[PDB]
Amino acid sequence: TDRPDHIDSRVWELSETQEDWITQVHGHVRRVVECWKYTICCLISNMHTHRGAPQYDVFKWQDRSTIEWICSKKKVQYPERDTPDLYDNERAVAYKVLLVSDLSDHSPTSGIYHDLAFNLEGEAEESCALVLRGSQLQDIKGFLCRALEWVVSNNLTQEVVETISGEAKLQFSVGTTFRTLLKRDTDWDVIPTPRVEPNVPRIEGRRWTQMKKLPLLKEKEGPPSPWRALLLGADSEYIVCPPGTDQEAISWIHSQSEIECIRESKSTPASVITCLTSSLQSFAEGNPVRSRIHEDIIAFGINKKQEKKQSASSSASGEWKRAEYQVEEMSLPPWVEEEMVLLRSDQEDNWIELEKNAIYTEVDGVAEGLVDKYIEIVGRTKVASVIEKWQIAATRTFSQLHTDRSRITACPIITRDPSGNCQFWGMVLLGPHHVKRDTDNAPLLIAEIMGEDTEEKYPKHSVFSLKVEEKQFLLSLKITSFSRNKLYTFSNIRRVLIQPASIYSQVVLSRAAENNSLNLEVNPEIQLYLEGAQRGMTLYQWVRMILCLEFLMAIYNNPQMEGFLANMRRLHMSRHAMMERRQVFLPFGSRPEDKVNECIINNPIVAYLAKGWNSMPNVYY
Amino acid sequence: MNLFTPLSEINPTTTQELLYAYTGPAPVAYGTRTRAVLENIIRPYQYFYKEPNVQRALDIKTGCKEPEDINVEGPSSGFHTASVLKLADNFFRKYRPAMEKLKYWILVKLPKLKYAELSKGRQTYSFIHKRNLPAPIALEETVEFLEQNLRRKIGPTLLSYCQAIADVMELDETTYEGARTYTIKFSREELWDQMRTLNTMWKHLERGRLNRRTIATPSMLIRGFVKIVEDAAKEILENVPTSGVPVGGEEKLAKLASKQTFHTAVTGELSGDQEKFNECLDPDAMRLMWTVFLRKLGCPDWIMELFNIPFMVFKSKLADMGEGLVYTKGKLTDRKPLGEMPSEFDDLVRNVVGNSISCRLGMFMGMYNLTSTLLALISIEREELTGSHVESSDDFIHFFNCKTHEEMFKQAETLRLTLKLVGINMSPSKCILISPAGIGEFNSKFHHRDFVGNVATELPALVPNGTNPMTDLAMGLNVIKHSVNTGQMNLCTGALAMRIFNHAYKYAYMALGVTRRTRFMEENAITPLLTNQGASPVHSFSTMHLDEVALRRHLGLLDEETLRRILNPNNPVTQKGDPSMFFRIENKMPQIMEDYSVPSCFKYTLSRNRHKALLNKEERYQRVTSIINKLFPEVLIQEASAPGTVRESLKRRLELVVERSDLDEERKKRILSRIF
RNA sequence: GCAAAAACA
RNA sequence: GCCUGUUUUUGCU
RNA sequence: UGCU
RNA sequence: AGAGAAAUCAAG
Repeated sequence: TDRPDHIDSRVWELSETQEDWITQVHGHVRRVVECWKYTICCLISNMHTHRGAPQYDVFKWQDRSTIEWICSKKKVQYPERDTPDLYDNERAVAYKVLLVSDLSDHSPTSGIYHDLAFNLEGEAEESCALVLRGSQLQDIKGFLCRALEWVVSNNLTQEVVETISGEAKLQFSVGTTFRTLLKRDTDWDVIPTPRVEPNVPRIEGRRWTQMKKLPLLKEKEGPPSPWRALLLGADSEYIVCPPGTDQEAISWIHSQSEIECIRESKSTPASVITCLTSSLQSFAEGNPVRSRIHEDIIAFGINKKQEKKQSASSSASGEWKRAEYQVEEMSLPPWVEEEMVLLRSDQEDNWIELEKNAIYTEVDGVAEGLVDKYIEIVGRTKVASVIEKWQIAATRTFSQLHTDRSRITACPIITRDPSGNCQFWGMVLLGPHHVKRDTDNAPLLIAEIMGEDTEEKYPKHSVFSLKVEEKQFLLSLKITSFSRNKLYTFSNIRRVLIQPASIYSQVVLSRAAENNSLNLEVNPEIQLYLEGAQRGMTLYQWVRMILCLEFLMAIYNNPQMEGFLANMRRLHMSRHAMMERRQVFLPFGSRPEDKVNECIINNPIVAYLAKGWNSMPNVYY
Repeated sequence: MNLFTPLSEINPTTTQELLYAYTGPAPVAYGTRTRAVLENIIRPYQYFYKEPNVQRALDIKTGCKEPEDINVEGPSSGFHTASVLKLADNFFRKYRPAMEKLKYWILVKLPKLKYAELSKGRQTYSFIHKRNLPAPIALEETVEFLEQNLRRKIGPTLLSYCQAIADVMELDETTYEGARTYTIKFSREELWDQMRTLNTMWKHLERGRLNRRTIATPSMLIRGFVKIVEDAAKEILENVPTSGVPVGGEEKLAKLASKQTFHTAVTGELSGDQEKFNECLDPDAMRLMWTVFLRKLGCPDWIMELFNIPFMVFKSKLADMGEGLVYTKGKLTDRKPLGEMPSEFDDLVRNVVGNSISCRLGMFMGMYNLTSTLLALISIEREELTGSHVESSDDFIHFFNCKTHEEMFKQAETLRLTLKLVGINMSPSKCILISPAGIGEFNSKFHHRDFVGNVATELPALVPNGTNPMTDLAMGLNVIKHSVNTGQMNLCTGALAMRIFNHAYKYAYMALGVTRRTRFMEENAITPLLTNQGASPVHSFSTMHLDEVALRRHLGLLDEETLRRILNPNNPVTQKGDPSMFFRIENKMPQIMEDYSVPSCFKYTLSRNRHKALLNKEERYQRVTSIINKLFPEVLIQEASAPGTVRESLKRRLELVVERSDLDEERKKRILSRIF
C-alpha cells in the first residue's frame, strides 16, 4: 500500500488517526516524518530498564488522559500546545525528538523540555550524542539512513527537506489576475458557495407508453435507384481465354475483338471506347502505361474543374445565399430482388480456393471440417465469383495507385478456373491521378463484361457489343472516379464471408452441443417470414442468401446504410423481445422509427431491408 | 430484413451480427466544418428554455434553472443547483470506500503524477504554432515556454506544471524564443484566449452515424489541468458499483452479469442512450459536484481550486470555427465567415472572437467522460430509485425489480427526471424498456441468455498490418486468438479468418502466383519453407499462439542449416546503424558494446518513401537517452534518481566503470584522459 | 516507456 | 487531416 | 504485367 | 461529365 518499506506496519497504522494529514502540506510526507520521529522514540527506549521499570516513557501518539495521568504521578506538567516526545527516568528531564536540516547553529526550542536533534544523515547534535548511548545512536543512524535511501530512491528529497524545515508552499495557488480571468464566464467564484439549501424537488413528469405494435418504416417515393456501385455485381460475366499469362490473354482478346456500340449514354460518351482499345493494345505489347490521347480528357475528366469554374463565373448572377444542399429521394428498384435471386445461382467451379490450415489436434480437424462444409455450401455460387472479381479488380487498381502519374494505366480483371483457362471479366483504366489524400477521387474507366443490359438499372453505362470467337458479349464501359480508401477497403472484400459463416457455425455448433455430439452434416429447417408468412427453409440456402445480402450490403455501404443499420438494432431487439411475450415500454416522446427513417433516402439496399422489415408481422400474440 | 430474423433454431439476438455493413467503406467528411461547429455551439442555447429563445440565453454565464424551467418533453440544458448539491451529498454518504480511495489518491498518487503523462496524447492544438502537433512536441514546447517566461526549471510532477501554468497567467507579457531565430509575443489576453481555445476538426472513418460530427482538441495549457480531475474521477469510478466506464472487455461483461438478477414479480430492463450529450452539461455542475466531494472529504482549499480550474476554463471556451460557411450566388461556391452575411447562425455573431466562437454552456467535447459519468451517477442516488444502474458516458442500462408495473413506471420516470436535474436528457427514441428483463444492450453488447458474440466487430482488424512478415503474422494470429477467446469467433469462424488472413498476407508479400519474388525464388532454387515465402501453413487453430519459426523447427519443416541463416544476429538485412550494449551475466566485464542486428532476416524495415528544429531536439534527446541507458543499466528497471546534472552523473559513472574494468592503471589513465 | 492496429462510448 | 476515455493485440527500446 |  | 452527399475531388 502507501506504507514505506522501512516504516513498521504497527507504526503506520497507529499514525493514521494522529493528525489530519489531508489538510497539511505534503500530508503523506508529513505522516512519514512523524513515523520517523515515533520510530526514533521507540529506538531510544530499546528495552531499557530502571528500578524494575522502563527507563523512558514515550508520550508521543498517546491519549492525553494517560499522558496527564502519568505526568501527574511524575510531578511534571506540560502545556497542550507542545508536549515532549518522551521522558527519561535517569537525569530526570523531558526530551523531544527533532529532525533538522542543519545540525550546526542550533539552539534549544523550549525551556521546559530538552531537544534530541537529529539530521537527515542520522547524525546527532553534541548534547543529544552525549545523553544517549552508542547503541541508540547506531540504531537511530541506521533507521534514518534507510529512510534517506527510501527518500532518494523515490525522488522525494525536496518534499522531505521542506517538511523538515517547517514551512512550505501550499503546493498550488491561484493568483489575482488569473482569478479575474477565470471568473469572467461564470456566476460563481473559484470555490463556489451557493446559498441555496440542498434539496431534490419533485417535478411533474410524463407517462411511459407501450409499444403495442412494431414501427412501420417509411418507403420513399421517386425514380428507382440506378445501380450505383464500382462493378456490375450479379450481371458480371467473363470470356474463357486460352491458358497463359495476362499479356497473352489480352493479346488474344484484342486481336479477335469486334466492338460495336449498341447503347450510348450521355454520362459516358461512346467515343471513349478508343481509350479502352488503346489500353488493350498497349497491354498486349507489354507496356501497361500509355500516353494520353484526345479522348482521354473526356474519359477521365481531365481539367474539367477549370471549365466548370469558368462556366460558373460566366453564369454567376443574383445574390449570395446559403448552400442548402439536397439529396434526391429514390424508391426501391425492381432489380434488387433480381440481384438477390441471380446472385444465388449455382456455378460449376468453387470460386473459393483458400489454402487449408494445418491439422494437429482433433479440435483442428473439427474446425477445418466446418470451414470446408461452409466453403462447399457457399462456394459454388454466383456471389462467390462476383466477390472474387471484386477482390481482383480492387487489388489490381489499388496496387498501381500511390504515385503521381500523368499517363494512363490499364488494370485487367482476369481469373483462372481449375483448368488453366483465363477468365476475362473486364479491365479497369486508371488515368492521371495526382492523389495526395485518402479521400480524393482517382478517375477510372470501368470496362467489363455484362450479362444482361437494362436501361433503368444502368443509365450511365454505354453498352457495347463484343464479338469474339463466334460468341456475343456485352461491355459496360462506365466513367467513374473512386477514392483510395474505398479501393483499399474493397481490396479486402473477402472478409464478407465471415458473417454467414458465423450464422452457419453457430447453428451447427448449437445443434452439436444440445445433443452432446458433433454431426457436421446437419441441414435443419429455418422458420422465416418469406412472403409475410412463416415457412420452413433449409440452413444451406439461408446461409447462401445471407452471404448474397451481406455482399450487396458491403458494396453499397454509405452514411445512409451506416445509420440505418445502427438504428435498426434497437428495433431488432424490440422485435425479438416481442416474439417472447415481452412487453416493450417507451418514454413520452419516443419514436424509434424516426432515427431509421432519416437514413432512408436513396440507397436501394436500405430500401430493400426496409421493405423486408415492413412485410413481416409487426404485432405478436 | 426478414432474412435476418430466424424463428426456429437461433434468435435474432445471435443474428445481430448481420446488422453490420463493415468490410464496406467507412464514410468520410469532405468540406467545411463550420456548419457543424456552429450547430454544436447553438444547440445548448436552444435547450436552456422550454421555448427556444437563443437571444435570451447568450447572456447567461452559469446555467442554473429552476425545477419548473426544466424541460421534460425535450432536451434541457442546465442544472438545478440544489439538486446537484443534495445528490452529490447523497453520493458521498454512500460509497464511502470510493471516497477513501479518492483521499488515498489525493494524498499519495497525486503528488507522484508526472507531467510526462501528457505526452501520451494524440494530435494537440499548439498555442505557439496555431496548428495541431503531436503531444510530445506541444508538451516540450510548452515546457520551454514556461521555463523561459518564469526564469526557472519546471519540476517533473504535474502539480509543478500546473503551478507554472497558473504563474504564467499572472504575467503581463510573455515571449517564446525557439530555433527555426523567430520570436512571438503574447499578452495576458492573447495567451488567455489561446489557453481557452479548442481546435475543431472533422472526425473521419466513423461508422454508425448518418451525419458527420466534429471533434475538437484543447491546448497543452489545459490538458494538464484536465489530467488531475480525470485521474481522480477514474479513481472514484473504479470503486462504485454503478459505473461502467473504467472497466472494459470481459470485466465489464462480468460487472453487467453481476447485476442481471431478476427475482421479483415485475423485473424490467431499460437500455438507452442520452441525447445531446456533451452539450447539455454545464461545467459548473461538475464544479459543484467536485467541490461537494472535496468539502465532505475535508480537503483544503488549494486542491479545490486546482480541481475547479479546468471546468472554468471550459466555461470560457473558444471553439475554433472552420474555414467559413458555404455561400452560393448561382452555381458558384464561396466560403464566408459567420458575420459577413446573414445565415441561420446570426444570433451567435456576438460570440465571435477572431476565428473562434465562445460558448458558456455545454462541454462541446468529450474531455470529461469520467466526470460526466460521475455527474450521471450522483443523480441516481436517491430513495425512489432502487434498481441497478450502469452508466459509462452517455450509454446506460438499468435493471428494475419492482412488485407492480406502476411502481416500475414511476421508478423509470423518476430516473428520467433525476437525470434531467443535472442536465442529462434520455434520448426518447433510443431508450427502450422491456418489462420482463432478460433482453438488453449496453455498449453494443446484446445479451439474451448470455452476451452473444458479435462478429464483424473484429473484421476491420483482419487486414495485415504492414510492418514485416513476422510481426504481421504474429499480431494477426493473436488478434484472431483473442477474438476466439472472448467468444466473438468460434472454431469455424476462427479457422476461416485464419485462412482469409493467411491468403491476404501471402498476397501482400508477393507469395502467390507468378511475381518477381516468386520468379527469383524459382530461378535460383530457393524453397520457401516459410508462410510469407509461399510455403504451406504451419499454424493451425490450436497453434495460433505458437511462433512460426519455433513451430517449424519443432516439426522438422525448417532444418537447422537454414535456421543458422534466418536467425543470424549479423545479417545485413536487419543490421542496426549503431552499436548496442549487451549484458553479461556473471562476467568480469558485465557490459559489452558491439554491433547488432535483429535476429530474423524477415523483420526488415520498409522505407516510407517521404517544427523542424523541435525534431532535431527530439533527436538530441534520443541520443542523450541512449547514452544514459548504456551507462546506467539500472534506470532500465527503476526510475532515474542519480543526483546532479546529466553531464556530471555520466562522467562519474563512466569513471567508476573504468576503475572496475580490471585493466592496467596507466591504461585507465589514458582512457580517462580523453573524457570530456 | 514508445510505436502501430482494432473495438466501444 | 487523423480529439478524449476504457479495453485489447503485436513489435521495438 | 498472375490471390480464385 | 462523373464520384458523391448536407460539400469536397475531378491540378498547380
